[PDB]
Amino acid sequence: TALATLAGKLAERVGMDSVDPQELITTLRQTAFKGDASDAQFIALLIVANQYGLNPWTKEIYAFPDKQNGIVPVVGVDGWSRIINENQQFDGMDFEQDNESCTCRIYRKDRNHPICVTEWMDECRREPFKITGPWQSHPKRMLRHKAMIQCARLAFGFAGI
Amino acid sequence: TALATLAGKLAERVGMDSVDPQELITTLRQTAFKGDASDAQFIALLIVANQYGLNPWTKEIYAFPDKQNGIVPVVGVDGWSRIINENQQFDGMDFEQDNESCTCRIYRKDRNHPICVTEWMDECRREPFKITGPWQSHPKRMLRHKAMIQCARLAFGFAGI
Amino acid sequence: TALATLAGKLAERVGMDSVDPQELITTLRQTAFKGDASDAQFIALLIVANQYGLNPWTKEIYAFPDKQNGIVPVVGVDGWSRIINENQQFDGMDFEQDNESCTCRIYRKDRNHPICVTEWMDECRREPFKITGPWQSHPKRMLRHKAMIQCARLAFGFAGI
Amino acid sequence: TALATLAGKLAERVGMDSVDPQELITTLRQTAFKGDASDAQFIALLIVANQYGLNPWTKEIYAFPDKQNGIVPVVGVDGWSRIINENQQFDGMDFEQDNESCTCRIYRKDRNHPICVTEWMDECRREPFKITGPWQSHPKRMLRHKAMIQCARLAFGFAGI
Amino acid sequence: TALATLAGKLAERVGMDSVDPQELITTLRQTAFKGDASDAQFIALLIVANQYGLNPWTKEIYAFPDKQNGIVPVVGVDGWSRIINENQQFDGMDFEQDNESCTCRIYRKDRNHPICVTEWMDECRREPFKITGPWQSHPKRMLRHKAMIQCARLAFGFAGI
DNA sequence: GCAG
DNA sequence: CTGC
DNA sequence: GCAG
DNA sequence: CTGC
DNA sequence: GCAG
DNA sequence: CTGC
DNA sequence: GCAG
DNA sequence: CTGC
DNA sequence: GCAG
DNA sequence: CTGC
Repeated sequence: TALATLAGKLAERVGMDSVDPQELITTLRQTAFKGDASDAQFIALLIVANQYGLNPWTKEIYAFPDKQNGIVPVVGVDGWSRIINENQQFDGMDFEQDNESCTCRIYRKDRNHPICVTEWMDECRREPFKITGPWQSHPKRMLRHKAMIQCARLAFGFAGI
Repeated sequence: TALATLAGKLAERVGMDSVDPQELITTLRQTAFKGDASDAQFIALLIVANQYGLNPWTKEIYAFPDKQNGIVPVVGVDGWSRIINENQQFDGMDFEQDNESCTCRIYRKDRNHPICVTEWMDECRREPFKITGPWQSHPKRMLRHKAMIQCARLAFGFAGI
Repeated sequence: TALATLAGKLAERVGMDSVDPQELITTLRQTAFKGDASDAQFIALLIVANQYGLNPWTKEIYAFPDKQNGIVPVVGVDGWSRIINENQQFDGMDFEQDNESCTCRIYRKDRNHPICVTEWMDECRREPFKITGPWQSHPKRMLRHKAMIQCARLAFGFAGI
Repeated sequence: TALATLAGKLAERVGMDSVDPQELITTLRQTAFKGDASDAQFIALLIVANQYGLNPWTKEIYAFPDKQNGIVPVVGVDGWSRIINENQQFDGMDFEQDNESCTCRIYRKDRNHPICVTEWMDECRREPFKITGPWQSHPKRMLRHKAMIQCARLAFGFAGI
Repeated sequence: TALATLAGKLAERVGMDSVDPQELITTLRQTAFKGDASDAQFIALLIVANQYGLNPWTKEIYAFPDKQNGIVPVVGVDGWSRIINENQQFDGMDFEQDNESCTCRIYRKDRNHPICVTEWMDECRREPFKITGPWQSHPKRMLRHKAMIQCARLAFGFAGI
């Protein structure tokens, strides 16, 4: 039942009145939950994403199905990129990199002291699946994503969201 | 049903009253979704593009059909080019390039510290399909597109859109 | 009974009216309480998390089932990251690390004297379970989490929350 | 009788109306009083914790059952960490440590003279139970907890709480 | 009779309406008076603690049953720690220690001259009972408690309480 | 990763 | 012209 | 740990 | 393409 | 002690 | 993947 | 003396 | 995992 | 003299 | 665990 009013209201938002809900629900469920996902897991992702204050369609927040029908949420690089950019006290940021590490420093206008975090590649890197992943094809970008996330967890966090 | 009122209303916007909807729907579906695409995937692209705040006809945002009838969205260089240009706090940008890297730095009026990102060609470049692509015929432009996108993800993101 | 109104109200918050509560309750219970958990233990986690002033869905606070049907609460790195960031008197922080220790110093605007704490790896590190954990794959990050928590216990604590 | 209205009111505080009180009371009793505890000992912990001005669910204050059905209260490191942090005259603190001692000095804004206390490990350390405790696995942290408590007993105490 | 209204009112202070008073009275009597104590001795401790201006539940003041049914009051280290900390004229304190003595000096804002007292271990120390006491396991702390008490008797006393 |  |  |  |  |  |  |  |  |  |  409830997924048909969600699919309908979302369609009505783009002016697409009177869709067949079943093919649309299925399409949308496989968009946010890539892979198999009970409707109970799909509606759980919608309420959890609202608790974080983040948008699932935009891929600001992911989730994957747990063993025994729970879910596991995962805030992405775009979720943290929202959180630091819609706060008025942010004052810019800078980075440093080499063959093995990345450093990221965040400044804010009210706080006198910048906050700085350093990440390390050989603990962040992942082995090839099975086969080729982004940790094989793009390593120097993939580490800089991780160092920004870890700094924004401390400089801002979820406080005020 | 709903695609015929979409095709009709869009036509009525250019003063083309009383079109035959079936040939127009087909034409329009193959414009935004290049290649085969269920109507459920086509109406999903319309609602997702509205969630990002971007226009599909203008190619600010693409999508491709997933395996098992989902979709995958892709914000293009014109989507980020909109997002940084319709924000009042943007204060210009500069670039640096060589045989192997591109750097892009974005300034904003309220933030004291510029934000700067660097991209690398030999991880961004793609192998020839099958046959000749833009990563064969235009490499020095194709990298500069990637470095602008990656910087605009951090300097602005989706915050306030 | 009471879990069905909780699951319902939470769904109504995301606009998902008239869900089947049983599959949703089960999904949600296994999200916050990973593993087996009586409904009496699940409702105990909800009231305890409110007493700390922290959110369970966001993983700011965990709990695990005790022997003889109690529970054990555990404030996480995101719980302390909230608490120091939603307080107006925080004035930034800095860190120091090596092969064996981490130091963290917290400043505040009203207090003249910074507060500083040091942690040590060979007492904080954990042995492999059974098999590979984060204390095997990520040690230099895992220690820095512990040193921030221990400092924030003294510089702020639960005073005013 | 009275425990069912306590369990009920606490549940009503998290919006969980109409719980079965018996499983909840049992769960809660085993949370605050770990181990066996008469209801008369459980309600005694609630009134004593109010006299100190501290919260039992948060583990700011513990108690254990006496021989002949009394109780013994124990203010924890988080109880003293509350008491020094919710007082306006606190002005920061500093520490010193070595192989055998810890010193802690507390400053306050109105008092001209700081107050300083020193603790010693070989009198504070405890022998292994029966088997491995925190006085085996974490000694350098476990002593620093004791030195802060002992200083805060003199610099603030219970005056004004 | 009177103990049931005391136990009741105290419970009503923590919101525990309609307790069985007999098990609660017994629990509370054995908390403040550890060991056997007539109800006449228990109500005598309550009125005497009010005359000193100190709280019995908090262990600011102890008592023990006399031979021939009197009582003996004993102000503790927390009773003196209250008395010097809730007085506005206190101006901090300092200590000196060695193998055999402890010195404590108290300053106050209105009085020009600090007051200083010295204690000695071999007269303060106690022999083992029967078996191991705090005068065996913690001697350097146990003496510093005695030197603070003796100084606070002269620098403040009960004047104005 | 989708640009020409 | 491609998507784990 | 989820990015391309 | 993965989750203790 | 619970993070990835 | 763990809790005296 | 109760912390992890 | 402990309390004279 | 009663603290842990 | 103690009180002349």
